[PDB]
Amino acid sequence: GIVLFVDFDYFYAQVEEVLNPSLKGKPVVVCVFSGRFEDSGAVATANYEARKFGVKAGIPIVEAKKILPNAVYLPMRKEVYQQVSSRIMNLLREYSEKIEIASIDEAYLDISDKVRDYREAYNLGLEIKNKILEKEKITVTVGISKNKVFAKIAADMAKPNGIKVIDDEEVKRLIRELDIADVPGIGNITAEKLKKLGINKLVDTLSIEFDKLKGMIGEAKAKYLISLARDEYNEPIRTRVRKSIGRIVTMKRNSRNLEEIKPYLFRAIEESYYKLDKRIPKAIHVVAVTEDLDIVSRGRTFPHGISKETAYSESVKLLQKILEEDERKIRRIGVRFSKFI
DNA sequence: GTTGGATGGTAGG
DNA sequence: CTAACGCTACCATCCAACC
Ligand SMILES: Nc1nc2c(ncn2[C@H]2C[C@H](O)[C@@H](COP(=O)(O)OP(=O)(O)OP(=O)(O)O)O2)c(=O)[nH]1
Ligand SMILES: [Ca+2]
Ligand SMILES: [Ca+2]
Ligand SMILES: [Ca+2]
Repeated sequence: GIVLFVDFDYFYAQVEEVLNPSLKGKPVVVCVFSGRFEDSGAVATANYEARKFGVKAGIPIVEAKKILPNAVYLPMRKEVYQQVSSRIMNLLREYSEKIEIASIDEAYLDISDKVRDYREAYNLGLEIKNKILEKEKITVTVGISKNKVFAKIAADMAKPNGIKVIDDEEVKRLIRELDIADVPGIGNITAEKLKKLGINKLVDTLSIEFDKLKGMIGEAKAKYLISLARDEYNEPIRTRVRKSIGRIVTMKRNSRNLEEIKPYLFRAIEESYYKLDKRIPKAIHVVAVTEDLDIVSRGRTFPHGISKETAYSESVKLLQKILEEDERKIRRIGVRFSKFI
């Protein structure tokens, strides 16, 4: 088969610039103000202008504003952005029907039936790039491979604003060359676990017995790599099924007091149930971010579905349960619904 | 023991 | 208040209850 992974470039920022052309060419940091103090927040993302100075997603604003104070600091609007993503998705659905929407800014089409070889595959790659450009004035990165995984690595190499194929000549090359941290699904804990065993490339994993591999990075991780390294990896594109919908929010100051904490919780619950839409969940989870940034979960499942009124009375139970079993304060709190019908 | 739950980890550049 | 927002998938661990 043939997969055509597609990730939009510096998404949220590039939407702001589509809506505000004067921003083009300047640094633009899309932010997430928590309003605990002035400019308490986080950078959601920043255009490649601003990245050159090291303002990258995840860092604090106040720190970003050091690095670049004169850059254009816009606030995150998730709803403006989804609408776009949604519009762009329905263009991608012109080309293939089999489309998997991995994230807010990326998808895999299975263009197997639509093309006979990479040449054509790529040519469609250029076609997508252009329509999205003419229709939505956004620039994307196309990545093409025989499977999902190499599709992704392809477009890691490619981005920004680039198309990039990985034929077999290649795949088999990278299996004995590409360093193992570049394999998606392989973070840092895995990075260390693997270096310990002297495993730096996919090729290393069929010169080592399965059974140790399992007892060091887990079974599920092992088999996958082994598969990839044998190049027998066939894990097909298939429609998303949102398995959970959550929301967690930040408090003006940290707290242990239920009266202090409740109004925030209830906001997330309202916002969560609205996200849900038609879906009915079997399980709730109150989630806490502690003062020193541990993440603390408490949940329950029900045999039957969870009404909104159930969710309110229940969340508070769990929140007390949290307050009980850990003595720390709370920076953020929220809920996460799961196990739909 | 054999699942399906409860809690946490790792990763998503 | 003094830095760390926001979102989801999936796997591993401990463990409690039916074959
Ligand atoms: N709130 C928040 N949003 C994020 C975070 N990371 C990513 N996002 C949102 C904003 C991004 O524009 C979008 C997609 O992220 P990507 O991984 O694809 O990178 P991005 O789109 O910013 O540009 P990319 O080509 O890497 O350069 O998702 C994060 O840490 N926090
Ligand atoms: Ca992107
Ligand atoms: Ca992405
Ligand atoms: Ca990695």
